[PDB]
Amino acid sequence: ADLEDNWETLNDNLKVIEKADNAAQVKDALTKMRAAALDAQKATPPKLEDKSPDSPEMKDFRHGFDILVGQIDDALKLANEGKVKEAQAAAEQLKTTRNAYIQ
Amino acid sequence: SEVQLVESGGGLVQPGGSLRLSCAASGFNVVDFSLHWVRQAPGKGLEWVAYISSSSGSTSYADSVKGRFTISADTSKNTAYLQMNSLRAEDTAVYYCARWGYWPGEPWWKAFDYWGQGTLVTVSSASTKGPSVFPLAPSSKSTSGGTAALGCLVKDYFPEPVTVSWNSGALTSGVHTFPAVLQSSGLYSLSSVVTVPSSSLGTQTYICNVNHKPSNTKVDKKVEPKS
Amino acid sequence: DIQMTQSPSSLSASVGDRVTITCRASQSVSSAVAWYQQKPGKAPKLLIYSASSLYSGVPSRFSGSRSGTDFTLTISSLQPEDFATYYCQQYLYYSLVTFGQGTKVEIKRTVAAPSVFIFPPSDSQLKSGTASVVCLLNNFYPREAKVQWKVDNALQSGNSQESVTEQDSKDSTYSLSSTLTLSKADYEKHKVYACEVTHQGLSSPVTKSFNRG
Ligand code: NA
Repeated sequence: ADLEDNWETLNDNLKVIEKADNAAQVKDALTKMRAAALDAQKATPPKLEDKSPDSPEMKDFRHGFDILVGQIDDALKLANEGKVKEAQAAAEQLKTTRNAYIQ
Repeated sequence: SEVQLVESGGGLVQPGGSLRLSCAASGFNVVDFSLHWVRQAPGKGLEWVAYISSSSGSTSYADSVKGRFTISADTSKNTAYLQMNSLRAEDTAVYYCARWGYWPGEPWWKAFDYWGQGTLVTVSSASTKGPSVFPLAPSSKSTSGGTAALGCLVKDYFPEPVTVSWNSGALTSGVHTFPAVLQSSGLYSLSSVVTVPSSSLGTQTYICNVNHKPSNTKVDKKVEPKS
Repeated sequence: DIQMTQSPSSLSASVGDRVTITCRASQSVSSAVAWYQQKPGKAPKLLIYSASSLYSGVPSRFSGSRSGTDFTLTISSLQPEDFATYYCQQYLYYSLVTFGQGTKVEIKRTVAAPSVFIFPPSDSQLKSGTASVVCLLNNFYPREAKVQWKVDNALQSGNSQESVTEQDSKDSTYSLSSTLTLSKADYEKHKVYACEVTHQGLSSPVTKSFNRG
């Protein structure tokens, strides 16, 4: 797999959400984000390749996408209600979660 | 020690009418799982209908039912409900309820691991009618110690379904209960048959048990050879 | 609206054959794809989740795989109890669920002739003004058969209907009923009621008949 391409999808679609006009554009971007996040959780960062999948480091790496996907879901609930501004403000959580996980 | 879901409330509803389905959980708490409705029109595929999170209150619906269906849950009785309004002929389907665990964790990944048995909703202008049950009686020319066929003909009922057992469920081997056929009158009929040793026709009875819940009809019919 | 394109819509295979069912997602759904087996009249049963995880209790002859957006269900050694309609499903999010169109799997086997039985109408039905005459074809293969009603040797047309059981989960045979419906008045107009059965396993057509009264 390739964890870097999944972050491309995540970052690119987060910018689509910020500059979106309607709830459909937001829902479509979040949908692509959720798939990318699920695949990203499977891979291993190039800094933890000599550790174990059961080690605390990999457990914490996967934990970050548990949180990230929960926040995608937070925004999807709102987009599904047609609440554009609310869904955009909920996706701002993803900025923080992204910023906190660049290890 | 087993998870199960039981749908109920299905039956006949006039076009434009309303009907409420229930999905009763046992073995698990509806607060711990999301609950979904999936329907299957006769001969067609599976169509996702709606879901509810009992814990949060969040819902969603298929575009095909949005604005007509409302899903809800009562946590105290561990049951979800599908309130269906403005019903139309194309809503006729078996409605299944199924659980799906919450994110994060393995439970989310297991998707619809448990489904109910499904309940049939029939949208039609017709009325409920219970069946008439007639014997299919084995020929007197049955071989001397061979195999005899006998059965019951279940005629002129609506809506589907009827269930048929034999000897209160003690006889299951060699039973064939056929799919119902729609008559030109708009009523259904089906046959249920069984093959048995001819040497048992005179030492043992054969009774079909016919149940048509939409009319509260239960009929036991003894089937004995001709004379 | 994420689409799952399932192929083929139906297939027939012998016991022991390897069967491959494919499902194409229109965009990425990660590995959030499940496969279900549905017996006629029953709820779907989960076979595979997360594209390739065998669900607990499912025989290991079922397996699944992911390649990008291409998903494949394989039955490595087809068994007679595997007749069903199989569905793929993507479950990327609660509100986004879609299913494939389904794949009906039939079992191929050797020819088996039906055992034929005819049933006259009952006196209780006749009192109501209807005469149902039933012809039964029991435990045969393949499904294709010709069932013709003769009333005093006059070939009947338009007044009979057929129903067929699903393949037996052990011997893969079918059973069939043909029901001739007449009014009581028409039934009393004639004497000999016969059903003639033509099938690949019968060396010559089998007739079963009775005389009214
Ligand atoms: Na007639």
